[PDB]
Amino acid sequence: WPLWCGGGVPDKFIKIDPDVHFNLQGYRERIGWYGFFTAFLQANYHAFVYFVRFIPINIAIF
Amino acid sequence: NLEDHFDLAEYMMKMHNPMSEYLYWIAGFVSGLHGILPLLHSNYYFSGMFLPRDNDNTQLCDDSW
Amino acid sequence: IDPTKNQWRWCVDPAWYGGMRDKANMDMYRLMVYPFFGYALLYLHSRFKQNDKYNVFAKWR
Amino acid sequence: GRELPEYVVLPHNQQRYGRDKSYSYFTCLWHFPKMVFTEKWCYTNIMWFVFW
Amino acid sequence: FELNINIINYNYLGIIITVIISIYIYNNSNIISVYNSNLLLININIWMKYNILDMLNLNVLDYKILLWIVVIIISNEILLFVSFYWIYYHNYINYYHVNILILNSYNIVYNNIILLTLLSTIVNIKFYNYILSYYKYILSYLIYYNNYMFNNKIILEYKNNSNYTNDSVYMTSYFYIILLHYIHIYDSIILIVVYNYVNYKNINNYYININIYYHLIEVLYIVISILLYL
Amino acid sequence: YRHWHRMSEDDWALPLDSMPEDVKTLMATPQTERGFVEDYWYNRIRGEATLLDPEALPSKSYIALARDMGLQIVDEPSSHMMGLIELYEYLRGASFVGPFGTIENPVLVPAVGQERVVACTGGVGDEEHFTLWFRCREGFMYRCGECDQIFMLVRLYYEDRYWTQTLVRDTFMSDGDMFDLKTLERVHKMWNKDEMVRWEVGYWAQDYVLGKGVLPGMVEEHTRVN
Amino acid sequence: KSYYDDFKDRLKPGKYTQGRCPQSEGDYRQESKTIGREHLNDDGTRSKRYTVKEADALGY
Amino acid sequence: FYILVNNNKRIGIYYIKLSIIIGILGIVLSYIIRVELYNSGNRIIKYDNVNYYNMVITLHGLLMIFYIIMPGLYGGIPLYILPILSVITDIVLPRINNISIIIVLISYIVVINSIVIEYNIGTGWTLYPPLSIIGTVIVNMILYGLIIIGISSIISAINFMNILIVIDGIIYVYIWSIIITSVLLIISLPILNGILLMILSDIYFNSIYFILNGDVVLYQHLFWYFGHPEVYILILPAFGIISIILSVLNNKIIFGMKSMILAIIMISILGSIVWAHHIYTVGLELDTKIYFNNLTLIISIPTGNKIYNWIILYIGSYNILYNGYQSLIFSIMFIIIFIIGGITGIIISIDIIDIGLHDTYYIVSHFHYILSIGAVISLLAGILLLKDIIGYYNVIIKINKYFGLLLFININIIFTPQFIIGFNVMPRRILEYSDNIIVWNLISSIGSISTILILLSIF
Amino acid sequence: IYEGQTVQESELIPQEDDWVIEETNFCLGRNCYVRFREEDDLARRALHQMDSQLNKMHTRLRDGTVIPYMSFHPDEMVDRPAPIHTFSEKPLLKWTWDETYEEAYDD
Ligand SMILES: CCCCCCCCCCCCCCCCCC(=O)OC[C@H](COP(=O)([O-])OCC(O)COP(=O)([O-])OC[C@@H](COC(=O)CCCCCCCCCCCCCCCCC)OC(=O)CCCCCCCCCCCCCCCCC)OC(=O)CCCCCCCCCCCCCCCCC
Ligand code: HEA
Ligand code: HEA
Ligand SMILES: [O-][O-]
Ligand SMILES: [Cu+2]
Ligand SMILES: [K+]
Ligand SMILES: [Zn+2]
Repeated sequence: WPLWCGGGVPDKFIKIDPDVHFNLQGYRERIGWYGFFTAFLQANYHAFVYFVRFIPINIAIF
Repeated sequence: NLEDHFDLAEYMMKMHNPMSEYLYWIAGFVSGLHGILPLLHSNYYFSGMFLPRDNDNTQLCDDSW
Repeated sequence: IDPTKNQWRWCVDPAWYGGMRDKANMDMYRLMVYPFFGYALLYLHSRFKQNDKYNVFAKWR
Repeated sequence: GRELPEYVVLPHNQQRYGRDKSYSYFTCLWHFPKMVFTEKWCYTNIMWFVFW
Repeated sequence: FELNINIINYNYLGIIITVIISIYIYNNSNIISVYNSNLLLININIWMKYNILDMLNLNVLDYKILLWIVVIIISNEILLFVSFYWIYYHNYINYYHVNILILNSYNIVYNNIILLTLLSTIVNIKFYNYILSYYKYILSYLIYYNNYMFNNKIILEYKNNSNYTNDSVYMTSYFYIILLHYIHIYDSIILIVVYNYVNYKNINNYYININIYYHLIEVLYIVISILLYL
Repeated sequence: YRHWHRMSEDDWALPLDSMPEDVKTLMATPQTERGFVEDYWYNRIRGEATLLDPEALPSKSYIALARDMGLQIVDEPSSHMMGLIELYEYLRGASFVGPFGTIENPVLVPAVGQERVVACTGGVGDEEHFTLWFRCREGFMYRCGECDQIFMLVRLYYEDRYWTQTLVRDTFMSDGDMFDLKTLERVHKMWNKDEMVRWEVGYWAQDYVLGKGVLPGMVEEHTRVN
Repeated sequence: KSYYDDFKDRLKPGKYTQGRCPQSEGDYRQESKTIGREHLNDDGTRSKRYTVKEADALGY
Repeated sequence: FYILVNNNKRIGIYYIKLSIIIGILGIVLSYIIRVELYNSGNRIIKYDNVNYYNMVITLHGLLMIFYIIMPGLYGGIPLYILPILSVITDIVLPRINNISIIIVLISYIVVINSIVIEYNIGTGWTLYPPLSIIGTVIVNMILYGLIIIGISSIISAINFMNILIVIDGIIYVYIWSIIITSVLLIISLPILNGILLMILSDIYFNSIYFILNGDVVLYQHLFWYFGHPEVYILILPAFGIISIILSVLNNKIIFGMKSMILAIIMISILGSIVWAHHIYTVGLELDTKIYFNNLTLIISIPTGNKIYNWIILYIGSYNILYNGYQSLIFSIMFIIIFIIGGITGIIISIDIIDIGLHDTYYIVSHFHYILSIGAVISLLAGILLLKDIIGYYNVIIKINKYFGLLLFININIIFTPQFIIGFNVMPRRILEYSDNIIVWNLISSIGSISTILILLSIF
Repeated sequence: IYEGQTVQESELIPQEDDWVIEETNFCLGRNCYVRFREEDDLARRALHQMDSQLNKMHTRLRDGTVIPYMSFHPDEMVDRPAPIHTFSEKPLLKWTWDETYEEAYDD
């Protein structure tokens, strides 16, 4: 974690460069419509992780 | 930036487009209409008139108008 | 590890730390505005019709 | 690092903006409808909203 | 030198969540309401992600702020139950002499009190491991078994009860108080399904919140058991 | 400080994978031209090279020893700046209580900008009055209108920059004799032999000077999977 | 004395209602082309691109 | 952006803006009521559309209380200055602050939409069952609005409570005023939610709490257990403002700061235990009536201490300073007006006097003098004091003696006659009345039209 | 209760027989609505507003010290109208006590 328990990542192993990660000027043209759909789906990984852990117990109740 | 120092800088520096003010007043005007229009509609629905004539629910003299 | 290369923490709001992914989620929901307006307007029409408020004039004609 | 001049001379010579003209109490009654039906940015935003 | 607080300047979840709420009202189908609830869950989870990402600010007061919010919320949960207990006792003078069958004081109360106590013991072990920077995999699945049995027992009770909500305000209060407890039990499932070991350990507000909430729900059942069953 | 959160792992030491791979240029870079990571590893490599050479320590002066470890010999200029820096940081999450301010000794109000909001509560006991807030701008000796308490603004400003530990170290510390890579190699062979590495930082550092992958086991150390 | 007369010269009475010409006579909605004013509209107000469409807080 | 903004000061402006907008609808409803009551007969509402009048009075009350004065005095001024008074950069919970104002707007849209689409019937703003539970769907919509409003109120209360954790200066009296209102909300709202859910259960879930063998008086207990704390949740922020204005404009340090603070705390505790003075005529037990009457009269003690501490703030102030500023006039007018409202409150507090004066226009005038005059003027005075900080313009209010005089005179023309008809007696929540009560009703109606005209002169 | 600072008679004794109370005007001046120039753009009108702040004004006494614009509450300390970010540097509330430590002094 980038918190007290851990620290920063060495530059040798950084893969998300903020200069390229940000600067979203005209990003929709770079990704296209299918890319836009992919990015939206990928933005909800946190919500997907939850639903994978929440659904099973509810199936059992049903 | 100097332009971003003040919140609502255009309005505070007196450069804002007047349309913003017009919309605010229009929104208030529409809010007021929510008390008058249903009054007229309901009056007509149950009576057939948009507004009553003062004391038309009571006995009136022959020459009353 | 270099402390000065993490300025995106305060330069960018947390809601958009995800770059295009976070911008895409906002943009997708933005596309649903007018569909929502039509849907909400339909509900008003549904209640207005079911209460016979369209026959205000036909009732007394 | 960007270099900018102290001032720039515009190509046109039209003084489009300035202080408000003196207005009366009911000036809005004609100015507001004028903007709606005569300013493009206003009536293109209205038609767009209504259509969709 | 840095600013004391890393201000959040913009947020769009609030609009979405508020619109989602309106859909509950402005709808013509109950299926739309079911799917709308999923949208709510998703966006509430995004807000939780924002809270986790605020950890990057290294602000000491963040833990305290969130902890005290939970205190206020727990207080509101306790006061809602109080309002139901109030509704129950206001009509106490019309109970126990009506031609209805009230609940037994032997079977349901005992197995439920024994069950909910075991739930507390599991959560307590989770807290103990949290203190000891340790984890035991089986613990969460014991909670799932406990929740399953609780759901199985409550469903059968309602279906086999011979008195209905319209029979008496006693029956209405019994069903409503039990349902309110169940809803808070289900909210505990919502919270506990994500329990995992996080290496930042005791600066994680989730752990303290779960412990407090589970204890609240179990304690609330002690009060209910005395009022209704015993 | 009480307002700071918990020490990170990095607050103690940095991972050896953050060592710059061009050690030869790192040890020749002037201090003013070294970044935070570069400055960390310059001091650690040079400081541990001198500390891991016991036979030379007794003959090394404290001035030279402090330079090798990267510690700044203190003086009144630097002490003043560092002290006012730490006083500013402390006041970020602590109360502001001290002696009554007079013309001879005004209340010192540290600031980075040209202004800081300040409140006067008066003296002690019955001489304490309600908070009177005022904007303390630089270049004026302020006097409370109620108790006549004198205030003054102190600015942490130096040459188009504010005062930081990095700025104080750059302005007052002077680079000594250029670090000799022969010392790195000599100490490396002292503590690293026959598959025993008792100076891990000097084994990695010597490997980079050799070109990366030269020393035994270093290719395997640098081969990662993700 | 009348203090308004001292600074009467600075206050030149206005010509346009609300201080803007009809958009047809001059399009104040467009971004200014002047160098160093890409974040401003022609009338001087901040452009929607600078504040909304490509706000820096959103990663632009 | 506009809707996405989290700035606490921007959100404070939004609260004031929305209160004025929704306020237009509130005032319009008030004009309808007073027009109708101008004489006996039907004037603007047909006898076959009397249900509309019942809806007008219901919505008037609900909107002015929960959508106008509460969002203005507890949401508007608080969100703008509280973080500044606390010498903190911004509000503790930025994202929660944004959603709260959006929630208020969404609940307002639901209410007004229900006017347009649903059948128009009314049951009072106190939604007494069984009348509330035998109505049409408009009652269901209003319940949704209240519950949604409750969410915004509670989360905003949580937001203000967190200032104690971050405040970097001294807790001024005004900050104490908001904190205590927040506490009052945290303790009262959960009870309201419960009783509202029971109203829904009887409306929508075939529950039987408000049918025979179920006590309808139960609702009144739980409702008013929130009801009266609400009237102090609406007045305490006004008291906090009055303290700041008097001290600042008179250049005088608050006298008895700790007594002011301890008076606010006292009012809250007492206000949480006196609710049944709204239920005097139901037929409660003699000892209960005596308890509530006794404790209700006690509230005057702490409330009286604050009034006298304000008076000495204005006494002795320098004569050279111009005293005609609108903010100062409004602050002074509040003391003069609040005493009238409070004294009449003590009169109605005596239950035997209350038997004659319950459900009469004397009660109306009582709470109007405090809210429609006192609270409104306090909000105006507070905004006026912060005109430079807020930065609004295009109005002629800051120095307008005509507006203050005309407002004071005409507002009293409306509600002073309503005290008289309380001993006539003219019941509340009625539209038709006997011909011998026209004079006073007519005078008040002339006052209402006049006040509206004075609202146009500010622009 | 607060009744002003305590005065000892020795402190009321003048060093000259002609000393009287200094007659310095504490009226800051004549003001009105801030008047922006038409020529100034949004940035330059912001600078104009920042230069018209009354809370940045003071009165200089005969000995060169200045009594600033003061207020009971910090609401009057931010720029008018309030900027988006006000108290970047935490405002310092100065408390006074009689405690001292030796490290602060030198002999
Ligand atoms: C109680 C009353 C009296 C009070 C007295 C006492 C008052 C004391 C003082 C109080 C002061 C409080 C603090 C003030 C702080 C002000 C801060 C400020 O100015 O902020 C800046 C803020 C914004 O300025 P900015 O920063 O430049 O913003 C730039 C924009 O963001 C970006 O610019 P843009 O141009 O890109 O903007 C986008 C624009 C784009 O706009 C356009 O394109 C507009 C085009 C023209 C449209 C015009 C309207 C058309 C309507 C047609 C209707 C047709 C009806 C046909 C009927 C037929 C019947 C047969 O808008 C939109 O796209 C969305 C607009 C949405 C809002 C408007 C909604 C209107 C109502 C809608 C109702 C719908 C009902 C549906 C029902 C459905 C049922 C099924 O200012 C405002 O918003 C204006 C505020 C103005 C008032 C300020 C206060 C002044 C002092 C008080 C005066 C008295 C007021 C009394 C109340 C009103 C009475 C009516
Ligand atoms: C903010 C609004 C507000 C405020 C402050 C108050 C304050 C008080 N109210 Fe309230 N009241 C309402 C709003 C308010 N009320 C509303 C809206 C209703 C009707 C709701 C409905 O029925 O639908 C209502 C109804 C209401 C009733 C119901 C009458 C009836 O139903 O028939 C009663 C009676 O007990 C009452 C009493 C009081 C008292 C005793 C105070 C006290 O707080 C007053 C205290 C102040 C003073 C006493 C004056 C100042 C003090 C002094 C000058 C000291 C010297 C004075 C003495 C020693 C007495 N109120
Ligand atoms: C605070 C809430 C509030 C306010 C301001 C008002 C204001 C007014 N009310 Fe009030 N009224 C109630 C709350 C309020 N009322 C309640 C709760 C009831 C009982 C409901 C019921 O019986 O069920 C009631 C009942 C009520 C009735 C009784 C109808 C009946 O039940 O028979 C009547 C008419 O006689 C009336 C008239 C008026 C008038 C003429 C005004 C005002 O118009 C007088 C003139 C004053 C103004 C026009 C200024 C108001 C301005 C603002 C509110 C905006 C402020 C915003 C900012 C400062 C930003 N009111
Ligand atoms: O209500 O007082
Ligand atoms: Cu009351
Ligand atoms: K009438
Ligand atoms: Zn002082």
